Amino acid sequence: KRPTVRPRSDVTHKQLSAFGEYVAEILPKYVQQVQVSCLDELEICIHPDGVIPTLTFLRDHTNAQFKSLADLTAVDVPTRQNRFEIVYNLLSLRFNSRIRVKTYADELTPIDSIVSVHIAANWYEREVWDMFGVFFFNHPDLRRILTDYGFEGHPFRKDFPLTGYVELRYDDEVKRVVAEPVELAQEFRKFDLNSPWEAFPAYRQPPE
Amino acid sequence: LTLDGIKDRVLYVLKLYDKIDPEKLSVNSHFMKDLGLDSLDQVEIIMAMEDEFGFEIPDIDAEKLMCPQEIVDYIADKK
Amino acid sequence: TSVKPIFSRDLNEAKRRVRELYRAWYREVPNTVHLMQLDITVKQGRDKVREMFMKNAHVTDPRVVDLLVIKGKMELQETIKVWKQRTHVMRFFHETETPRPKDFLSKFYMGHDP
Amino acid sequence: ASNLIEVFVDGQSVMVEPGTTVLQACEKVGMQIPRFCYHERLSVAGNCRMCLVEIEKAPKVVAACAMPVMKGWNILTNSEKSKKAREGVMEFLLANHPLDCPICDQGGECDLQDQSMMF
Amino acid sequence: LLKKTTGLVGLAVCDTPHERLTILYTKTLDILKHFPKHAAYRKYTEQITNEKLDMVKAEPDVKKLEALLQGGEVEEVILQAEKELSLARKMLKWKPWEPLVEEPPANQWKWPI
Amino acid sequence: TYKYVNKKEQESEVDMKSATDNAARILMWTELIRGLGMTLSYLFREPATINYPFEKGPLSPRFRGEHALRRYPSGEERCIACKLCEAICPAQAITIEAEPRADGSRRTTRYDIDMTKCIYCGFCQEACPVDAIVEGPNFEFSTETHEELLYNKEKLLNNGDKWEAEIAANIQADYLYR
Amino acid sequence: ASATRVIQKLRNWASGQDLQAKLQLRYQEIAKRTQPPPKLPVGPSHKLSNNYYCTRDGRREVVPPSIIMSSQKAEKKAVTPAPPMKRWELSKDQPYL
Ligand code: SF4
Ligand code: SF4
Ligand code: FES
Repeated sequence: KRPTVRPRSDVTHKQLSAFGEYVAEILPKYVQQVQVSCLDELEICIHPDGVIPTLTFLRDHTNAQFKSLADLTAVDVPTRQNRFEIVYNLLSLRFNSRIRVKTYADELTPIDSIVSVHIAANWYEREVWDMFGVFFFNHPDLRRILTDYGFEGHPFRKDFPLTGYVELRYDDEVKRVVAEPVELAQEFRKFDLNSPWEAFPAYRQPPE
Repeated sequence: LTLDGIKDRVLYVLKLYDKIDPEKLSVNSHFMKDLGLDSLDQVEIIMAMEDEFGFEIPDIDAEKLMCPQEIVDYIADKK
Repeated sequence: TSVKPIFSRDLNEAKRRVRELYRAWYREVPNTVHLMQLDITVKQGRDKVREMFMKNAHVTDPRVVDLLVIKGKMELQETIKVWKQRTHVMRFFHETETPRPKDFLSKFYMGHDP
Repeated sequence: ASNLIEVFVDGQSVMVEPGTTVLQACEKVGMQIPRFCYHERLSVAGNCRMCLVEIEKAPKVVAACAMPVMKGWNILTNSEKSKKAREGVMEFLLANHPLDCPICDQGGECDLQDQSMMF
Repeated sequence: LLKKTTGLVGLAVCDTPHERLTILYTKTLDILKHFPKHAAYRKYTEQITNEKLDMVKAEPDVKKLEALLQGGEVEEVILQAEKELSLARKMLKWKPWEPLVEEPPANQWKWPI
Repeated sequence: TYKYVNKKEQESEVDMKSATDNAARILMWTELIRGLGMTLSYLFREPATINYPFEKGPLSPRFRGEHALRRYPSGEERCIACKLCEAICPAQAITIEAEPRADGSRRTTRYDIDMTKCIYCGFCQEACPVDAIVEGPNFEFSTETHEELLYNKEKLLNNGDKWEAEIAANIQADYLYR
Repeated sequence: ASATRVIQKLRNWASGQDLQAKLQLRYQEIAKRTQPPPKLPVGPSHKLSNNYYCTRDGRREVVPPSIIMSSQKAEKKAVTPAPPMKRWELSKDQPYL
């Protein structure tokens, strides 16, 4: 009715809630949380030990048939103990649906790679390792894919600086392309673009 | 097994190793207790044994090869 | 204070993996210097490898040692099949950078950096 | 609960001292009521009428910066009446407020601009 | 008649779709009988396997069977039955009906921080 | 719905005339001859080449070219040092320093825009509340040094004074859309 | 468009298509570079009454996601995430090339 508000269909929410209950009761050993967002997207948060069984079940089940992996990514939230949140978005062409599977890791506990389940996970887990430093067990070839050759540090982490630590320039004395500690002619001006007034009362956290 | 040949060939390798001086080195002298080396120095000595002998020695035997005496009788009962 | 191991149960086979990686790096240094036409000699390349290992040598956590071994294997393999070039190898030596002496008088004469 | 009274902010119970205002109870719960004339170190004025909130089963909205909570009040801070009151008060302020924002020193530090965008 | 092509590259045409589906569903039920009785995966997969086996036995026509099963073509249904059998074996090995292995930290899934 | 790009209906059999047609096609190069013919047709059309620099490619008044600082018809600078252009500048290519002028007006003391950092997106000219900064239609300002693309307030004001006869006309032509 | 009839016939025969009907060079049929000034319409919120922002605040209707089951907080027929996708109908316009 309202031309400025996105229309909402509740049948997708009901279907995804039913499928979330379905997956949660099928796999109680690994599934830690099931939620359906206001956007009608199903998220299932699992233990890191159950990444292989969860992905295999979602790919090979008759009711799931999530044979297409949309993407594989990581989110760095460095306030929790397992700071890397690994997110698997999957697409079911048989049922025209999309699902999200979440798990956690830190800098020193690797999680199982799903190259045996989906083949795009090869390059996607290479990207995740190169950007965040999350190791993957039983990978065919885990190495850097996006950074420079011999790049030291994982740049998509929150504590990594935006400009980095080294910069490249041509030195004529050695006739090479050499790396220097980074110096900027103009420093990146950080902007404090946060209003001191609360925007969304629905997400008001309780006081500590 | 040419015991004297393998013995003085091992001693020649130890003489050729540049980090340690020839004067205090002996057959029964120990790498860290006597010679003041490191485990990395010990595995460099083992790799000198590798490329001067022509046969592989695994990483497991390296922690037992700790004086020239273990080196010479190890090649004695390995060859 | 109990965690899941990566590859090594304790420090012993972690040090074994360290020794194997150092062995293979020591093997590859002359081939690297010969193939990528480095101005350096074989001796100081091996010294560079050794003091990189001694720079990392202070850690005794088996998981951190396993991850350092893994990263060293990636660097070594990247040197085996030549994708890391002469510039990337020569980045280890910092021969184009004037070093900062660590004495208080020199750090006082340069600037405000501690 | 000696010398303490139970009040409710959006249904959530909280102990408050007698004489505690509605705004003080709301910030004890954790919500900052909009304000223009109230300053916690100044005397209570109650003129900007921006802290108007709806009490449950009460037909008239009350000024949270001046009205003390009585007993068992359910303060509906995010109710339709409160939102309409905030919208009307900001409309009345910005009716005669001048279009001086680019030439203003209070560029991003403007409570009026921020509360306009938020309420 | 017989289907000339399946419309998908690398998928062969099965000239005996009813027998293949019957033996695949029977093998799936037989391997599901080794599961524990309280296994929700066993109960659900037995439900779909029994329903699809009943529909296969009911419909002898290939096109009407595909329209009934609504899982693409009958070759795709055969492939899905094969994958369900392999998944049943993997579930039997992994045993996911057990309780939760290890509770997550308190703020592991709290967003925003 | 969907359609097939390579699938063909049923079979066209194997007839002697069809076999002879295929044999003639792959023995006398019929498709090659027809491709040659229509390439000859393009040889006989008219080229689509304009005569640069004597002819210029057509553009629109919306075109985002070289940056410029405009003025009021009185001659006062339109800029009021409000820094929204550098606040919205996605490449952080605008640097502004300001102080009150001798008559107390709110004006800039420094307005630098880096052409080598600018992405020519028009966010400054659409966030400017007084139409001071504009992306005028100049694009033929390639320089031989990197420094000459590091514009300052004097260069931007010179560009605004140079291109005012065209920038104002473009803004007159297009301002009802924005 | 300035081509002679002989060259036009040669081009048409050599390409197999009527080329003068669809010329890729624009000559006069394009719009004028100078246009009359427009008057863009206003949206649905451009009204002086019954237009309170709380009645059309779609940004504030976003809620945190509903927890179906949680490990700390929390005979039926099996379900699917959605009903199975209907088979695509063949094109009635041009099914094959
Ligand atoms: S057009 Fe250039 S100067 Fe203007 S906002 Fe965009 S990037 Fe910045
Ligand atoms: S947005 Fe316009 S008036 Fe404001 S500082 Fe930038 S150029 Fe000046
Ligand atoms: S804050 Fe001004 S009326 Fe209460």
